[PDB]
Amino acid sequence: SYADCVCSLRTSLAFLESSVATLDNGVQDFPRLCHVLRTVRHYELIPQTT
Amino acid sequence: NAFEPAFAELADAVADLEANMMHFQLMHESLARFSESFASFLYGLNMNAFCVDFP
Repeated sequence: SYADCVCSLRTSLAFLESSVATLDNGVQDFPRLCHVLRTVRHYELIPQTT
Repeated sequence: NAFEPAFAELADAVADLEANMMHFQLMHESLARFSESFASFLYGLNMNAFCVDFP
């Protein structure tokens, strides 16, 4: 029982580590653009012609 | 009396002119619609930029 538990749980954590690792390699650039667009977000619109 | 085939040639020339002029009219209308779409497109683009000009 415990053998299956440790092996399977270890594999689970390993794949979770893989998940987060690839996510680091593929999402780490977002905060830059997030800060950028947060600075760009100042929007207000009143159509003078309408 | 003197320019019978000459006027026949003129009839042919004006027919060709009618063809080319119809193509001009049509194609100019096509370009007018094209230009109007792109004009209103970039117009509204400028309007958005004119209203909320980013940093």
